[PDB]
Amino acid sequence: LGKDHEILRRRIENGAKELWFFLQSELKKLKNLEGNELQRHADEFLLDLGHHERSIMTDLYYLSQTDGAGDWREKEAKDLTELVQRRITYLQNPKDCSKAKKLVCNINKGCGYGCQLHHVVYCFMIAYGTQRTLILESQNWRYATGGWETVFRPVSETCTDRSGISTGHWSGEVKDKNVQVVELPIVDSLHPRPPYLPLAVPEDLADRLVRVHGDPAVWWVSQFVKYLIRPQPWLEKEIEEATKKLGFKHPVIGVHVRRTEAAFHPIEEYMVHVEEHFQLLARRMQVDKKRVYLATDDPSLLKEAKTKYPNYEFISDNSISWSAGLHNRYTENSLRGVILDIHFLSQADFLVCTFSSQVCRVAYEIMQTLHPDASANFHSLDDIYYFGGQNAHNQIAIYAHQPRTADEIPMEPGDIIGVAGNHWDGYSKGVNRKLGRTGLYPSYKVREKIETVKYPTYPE
Amino acid sequence: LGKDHEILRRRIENGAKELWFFLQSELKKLKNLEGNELQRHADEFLLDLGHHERSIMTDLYYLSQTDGAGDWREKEAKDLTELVQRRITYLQNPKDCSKAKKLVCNINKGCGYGCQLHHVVYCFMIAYGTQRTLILESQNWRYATGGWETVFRPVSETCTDRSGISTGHWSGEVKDKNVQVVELPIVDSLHPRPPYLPLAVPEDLADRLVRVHGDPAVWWVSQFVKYLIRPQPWLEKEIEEATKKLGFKHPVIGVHVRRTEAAFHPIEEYMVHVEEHFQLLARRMQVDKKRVYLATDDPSLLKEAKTKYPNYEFISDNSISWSAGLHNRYTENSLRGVILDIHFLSQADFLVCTFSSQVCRVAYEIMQTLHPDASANFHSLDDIYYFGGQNAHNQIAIYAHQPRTADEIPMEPGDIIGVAGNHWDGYSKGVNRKLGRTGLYPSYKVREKIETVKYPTYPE
Repeated sequence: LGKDHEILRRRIENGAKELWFFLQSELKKLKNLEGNELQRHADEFLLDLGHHERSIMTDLYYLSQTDGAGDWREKEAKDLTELVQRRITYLQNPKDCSKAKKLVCNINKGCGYGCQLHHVVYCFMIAYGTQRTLILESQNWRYATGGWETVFRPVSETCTDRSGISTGHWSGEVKDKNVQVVELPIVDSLHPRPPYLPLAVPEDLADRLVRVHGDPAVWWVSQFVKYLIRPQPWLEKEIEEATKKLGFKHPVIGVHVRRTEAAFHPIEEYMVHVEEHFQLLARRMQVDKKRVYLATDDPSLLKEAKTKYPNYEFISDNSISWSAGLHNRYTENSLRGVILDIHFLSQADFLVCTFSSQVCRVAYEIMQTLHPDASANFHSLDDIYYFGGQNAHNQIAIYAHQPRTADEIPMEPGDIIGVAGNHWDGYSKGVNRKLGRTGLYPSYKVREKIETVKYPTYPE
Repeated sequence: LGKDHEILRRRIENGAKELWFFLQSELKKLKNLEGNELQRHADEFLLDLGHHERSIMTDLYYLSQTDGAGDWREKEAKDLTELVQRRITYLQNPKDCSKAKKLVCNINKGCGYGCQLHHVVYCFMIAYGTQRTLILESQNWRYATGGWETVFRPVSETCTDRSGISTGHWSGEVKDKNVQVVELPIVDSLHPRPPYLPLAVPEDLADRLVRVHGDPAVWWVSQFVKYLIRPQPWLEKEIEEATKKLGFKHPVIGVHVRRTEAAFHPIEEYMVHVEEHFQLLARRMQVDKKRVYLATDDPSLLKEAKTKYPNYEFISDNSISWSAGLHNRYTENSLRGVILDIHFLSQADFLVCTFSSQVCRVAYEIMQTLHPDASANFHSLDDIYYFGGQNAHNQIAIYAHQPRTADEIPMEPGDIIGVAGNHWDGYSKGVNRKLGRTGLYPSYKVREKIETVKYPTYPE
């Protein structure tokens, strides 16, 4: 047992006791207060709780690193990656291309860059699940006409061709048992659905993942994003100098505002969490200058942000073409900015965005491959992580709830709870499957139900 | 790295995030509320926070046991005990009694049972520190006239005699270098003070202790209480049947009310913490019937308690003499009840009392020898643990404080803070030694400064 581990463990425990004492004390003061006075007292109270909880989180952070835990987690994540990539790399590059089981994916889905990327990932997952080499059809692609491989490595080194002895539309793995080249439609209408969809995870990989990762579901998706998104050497060198040119430097927080009464929306709502996290980082390292990478479809916002937060240094893709003239010929450059935004977002120490946005989900999924466990490394102003087309996202009720209003669901330990969302206010919304009722419950009383599937193992 | 360890660690971390979300949310609701309505909302809020923090504490508890941590802690505590006791046992029983370095302690100090017991412990600590066999003078002892050894084992098996070639009053270890039998006065006036006092701890034992124990200071004191308090076989058998007769059965909470505007005092104030802990225990085991051992100098209270808390089963030393008539001749039986109260208190799963009370401090010190780490296993309505005559109890400021009123002290990380007390409300009172100022600070912003002394090691 580690010295620091036990010190940290008790300081966490005593930090929460102290918090709880301070809580009931100052809460009993608030009961005897009147408008004006009650205001000042509640904000000071909040101020003070802020720092207090930050001290608990900081201890939890230190605890996650002590007996070489940090190093172990790093070697173990690095490990599972090298593993899953080898497996992918294997499947992708067979010897006899002409005779190899294939699954065919078409890129040009009627939707934005992130949306298409996920469609490939989705084809990719099912390929891997079904033991077929992914073949990627990217001809006349809105972003780079000239093919996917004008921007990123080919998805194969030894089998990029569509051909084969027979060719069906997807009709179920067992039925296509014997079709050498299956053609896969978009998820939206896929009408024998295969088990290989999010948010499940390979049965053979689960123990290891749960041990290393806050959300194996996203970690799994991120393996396919990882393989795909390998850059052509020109893309690499453009990234490096945009890094230089824009000044992008750690520590940085990614903010992504997807635009055109209401509020999960105005800039302040984003910057609330940026400040909180920056405060938190300041407990464990010196923050020289507070850095944000702002990604928006709105040029008016970067001027406003700089005004409202003169504390903060904002950094943005302002670039009006690639670094070398040559390259604007490769890409129809709404794509330049999207590649760079996603890059720099995924690269940041923390990410504040709106998960209902494809782009932000890509940034987060990439992020997962940049650290041992960056599952908790975001704040989204609406959705929890999801993947378009996933099977139902289910939770397990861990403690009893008795509703205090009828807008809330009851539950019992064990209850399967279909979660629609978290409200970032102590409450989540979802369905009590046992009861066929939908309402609020407190987010703490429930626990993530991890889904697994018997994927092919590929022993090489 | 353990599977459960990492699950628990993240659930602790996510439990506090959820708490913090719920906090700022419901706190912003409270700002817009008016008397009547504001009341109901604050109490429901408190109700709900209660359970929420209990879920965090319960996880911390489970975390303290996972990768065999519980077993390890148990073997390691058991170990240090066997060690320190061997060392004590050695020193206490030399071969040549007539020629052995001795230190002489007189029991009949002008104060109650606990008070005298600590005086012995104090002589005992200094004996051990100075490499002298403790000789205990207990002739005409208010509690058992006939000697200490009428109730407890002799403090030695082979050297109970006062004699020797020379005999001084304590005058400093280096000066008494050569006096074979030193005579030690009460602490209150001890005028070359030796390093061997609470709340310091043996330098050779510290790493191990901090690893295993929430408060090595009390653990250390408890080693001497342990050796002392070994019972004569008759005492043992009386305890066993009083256990039977009174129904004393786990789980039980010790409550001790030392009596004869104000309130750290009425029974409700005690039972608030009893309920809270019972609630907490109910998260990790089934509570059949909620059991309290009430120890009071007030016979009117046991009737009242039973009335006010019909939920609870109360258990008390009602006995009007020992089990076997014979034994009332051994002891002047204000002592029967004190031995039993202390016993049953020290034996409980949790202890609510008033630390300004000698008896309760003995119960707590004994408790430390009944489990791997029961340092956090109490709630005192006034003092923190102390030992009468200890050197100054010092803390180290761990985070910055800027005072919001002038009744509060500022501090900087590093500041040595002489702690007078904790107010059990998020705040502690003490002195900023750097600043020679005394006021309140938040209990979380500071950290226990562990004191160590180069004790004799006794390699046997």
